Amino acid sequence: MHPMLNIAVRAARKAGNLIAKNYETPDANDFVTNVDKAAEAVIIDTIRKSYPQHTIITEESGELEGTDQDVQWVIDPLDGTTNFIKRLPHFAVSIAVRIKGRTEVAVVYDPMRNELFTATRGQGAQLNGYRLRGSTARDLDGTILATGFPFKAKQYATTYINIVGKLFNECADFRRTGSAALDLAYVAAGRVDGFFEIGLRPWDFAAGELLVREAGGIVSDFTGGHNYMLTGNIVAGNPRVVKAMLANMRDELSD
Amino acid sequence: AMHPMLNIAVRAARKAGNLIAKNYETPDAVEASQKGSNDFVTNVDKAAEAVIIDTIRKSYPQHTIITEESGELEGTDQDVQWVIDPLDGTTNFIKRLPHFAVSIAVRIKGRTEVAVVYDPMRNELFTATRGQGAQLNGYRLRGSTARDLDGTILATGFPFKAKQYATTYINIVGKLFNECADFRRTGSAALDLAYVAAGRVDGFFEIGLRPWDFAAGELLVREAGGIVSDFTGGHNYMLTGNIVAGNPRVVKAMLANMRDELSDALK
Amino acid sequence: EFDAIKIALASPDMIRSWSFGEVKKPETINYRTF
Ligand SMILES: [Mg+2]
Ligand SMILES: [Mg+2]
Repeated sequence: MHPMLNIAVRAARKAGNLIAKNYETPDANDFVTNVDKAAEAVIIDTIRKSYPQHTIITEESGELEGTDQDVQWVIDPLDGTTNFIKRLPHFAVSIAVRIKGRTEVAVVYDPMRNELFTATRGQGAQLNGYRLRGSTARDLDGTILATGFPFKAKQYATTYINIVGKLFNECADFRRTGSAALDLAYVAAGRVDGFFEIGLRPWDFAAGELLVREAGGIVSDFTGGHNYMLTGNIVAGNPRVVKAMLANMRDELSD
Repeated sequence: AMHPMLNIAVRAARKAGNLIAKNYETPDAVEASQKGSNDFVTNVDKAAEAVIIDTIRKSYPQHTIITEESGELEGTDQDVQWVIDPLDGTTNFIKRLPHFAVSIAVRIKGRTEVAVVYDPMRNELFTATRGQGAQLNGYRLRGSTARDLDGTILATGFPFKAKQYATTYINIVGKLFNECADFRRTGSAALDLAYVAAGRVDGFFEIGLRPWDFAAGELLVREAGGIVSDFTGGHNYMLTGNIVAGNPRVVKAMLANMRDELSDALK
Repeated sequence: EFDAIKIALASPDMIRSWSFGEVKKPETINYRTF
């Protein structure tokens, strides 16, 4: 399980170097698609150096299939592109190594803050040399919830709003960064207790769900099942906050 | 050259930021010490405050200082005030989330004269002085170029200390979410204002802010081409803790959008 | 692009927003060095 993660972090580092080195140029969505494509190119071409047969799933061209269909590689060289558009330095590359339909390795890497969270079954979730723990919460008092708004699917918003409302009457505060993968990485390092999102897509949160799970946490769809892999209505965290949040959010189900 | 008070303030901010960063890597020493309704004041806040005050007293033993902790320490020359937040978003620090900043502003005769905010993690230093403008590590700051509500990113803070208005706020939130593009919720009004100055957010609004938090950002956005106002265009914000700011056209659109949803308590 | 020309007074806030600083001294150019 070492060499897979080895190639993973290699491609991650090269992609982050490219993204940052480019980010040092001025401007005031052409450029972001340009750099997204260039990062994907460097990523995949560095990949084909080893196992040019695993099936890559990007976020743009569906599933770039391969001849060794035992391993899928979920890729997003940029998440929450809005950030890189508007100069806000919060974005990370997300690589996920999945097998047989489930995921085994995951690496999220923020170039700006130079953070790098690795995760794999059993061997845990590390931050450049840290046995992560998740948060320590057991309730929804003095807690933080990394939220997310449907900036493409505003129809839920209303009931979503209701959730927010009720959540605000229960929790302590909210966050919003736009990089769902970074929200997941933050709940992995316990930087924020609970995470939830309405209608996400596997290419982004594939690595992040593996992160939060490996860090002693658990994920779920809005209705407690596991159709999140196809529905992306994520709710994740350590079981304590997950219960404390689901108990109050399920009663407003609309998906 | 450079503005003198600005220079001494940025020295103070550098020292304070270095202290905060140095303590950020030992979460076993900084504990959670709550003050009000989820406004922690850890000992590290006290240490940074003392460091800043000491560094100032060297060059102005006579200037009255204001601080959320020590209230108002009078000085023999109280025509000029030093407003400080040694830490903004104490919650973001206790969760060890690496997004916070120290804020130092100097008012002269009531009108804010200079302001600085410092994020040690990303190592970003938003400086601003009236009559010279705003700088981010050497780059001028002209805010967002937005002129509508579409594609606009709105930074905001929630009244998680004045939750009575929650519904109201949430109400307007919904309204906003019908026109804007996306929200941002970072947890430090100073840094949010700074981002407004850097155009990294197309605008900002908040309810229930202490007078010692926007004083370091309102001048920032002002000399950053943006504008601030209360929820109605007046100037009672300095007392209502209700701020709305951004580039002028976006501020106009936001005010015209919010004026209806507004609960008449804030008016 | 546009299709109309809006026009109205400007608040001092607006004017200051247009500004890039506050000129203080009337003097224009050094003569010993232009
Ligand atoms: Mg992406
Ligand atoms: Mg403070």
